[PDB]
Amino acid sequence: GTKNSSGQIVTEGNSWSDYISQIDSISASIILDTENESYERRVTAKNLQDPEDKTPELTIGEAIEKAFGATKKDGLLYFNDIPIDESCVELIFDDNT
Amino acid sequence: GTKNSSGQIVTEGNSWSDYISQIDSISASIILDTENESYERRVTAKNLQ
Amino acid sequence: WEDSFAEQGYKKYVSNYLESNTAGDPYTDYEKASGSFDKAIKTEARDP
Amino acid sequence: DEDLDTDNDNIPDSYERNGYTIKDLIAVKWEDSFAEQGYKKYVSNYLESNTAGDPYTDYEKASGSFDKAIKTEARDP
Repeated sequence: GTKNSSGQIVTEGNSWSDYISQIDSISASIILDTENESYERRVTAKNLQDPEDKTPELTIGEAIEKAFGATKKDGLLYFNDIPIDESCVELIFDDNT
Repeated sequence: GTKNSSGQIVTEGNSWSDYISQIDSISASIILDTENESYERRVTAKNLQ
Repeated sequence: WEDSFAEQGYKKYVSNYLESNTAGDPYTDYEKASGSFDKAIKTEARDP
Repeated sequence: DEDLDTDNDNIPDSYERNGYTIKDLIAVKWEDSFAEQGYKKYVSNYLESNTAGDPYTDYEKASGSFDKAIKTEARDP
């Protein structure tokens, strides 16, 4: 849904399909899995090959702090008073990554 | 998909069929085949006539 | 961005000038930062 | 030096002559100190807009703000 100048919003022809793959070509897919829930986020990246683009890039710890709303507590990262450190969780990568 | 002045893009009536043959009349078809993948590209040419 | 805004509760957003939709979303940067675009969006999806 | 008959938003001399580079969303003349800068050179046509028959025109295709699912080697026109 998107609001026009009339103040209310409309849902007609505004498909989600034609913003799937575009996002899936600019982003990294980061997924969190806790004991009851799971969360899938897409975080934007910066292509280092062609330099005409100016995308503000970051690191993976900052990417986790920016994707979820993560509170920097004393150097550690905390999500709903759950510690997420480089040593306090379990990370999984596929072979290309 | 193509973006309008509103900033987002739309996919309605923008068929790919009516840009098939036009491209196939200006281009050379170059295909690469490696050991696992294959790639088909169309590269534009210049009519000398 | 002042450095006296985190204790004010505000945050800092960094986006792109060379393009409008810096995340590929159907909502643009001024639509996405100023939270007046869709209220069912979770608040951590406000930064662009 | 802007006698582009087709209104394809670019220097017609940069179309016909050596080339150019889209940079900072503007068409700058191609320097020979841009390959080590990572930029490339694109050569296109002034006498027509869509110089490859695509539904994306030259200023749309060179400046990568048209569709992000396009692979990066399909950026030159």
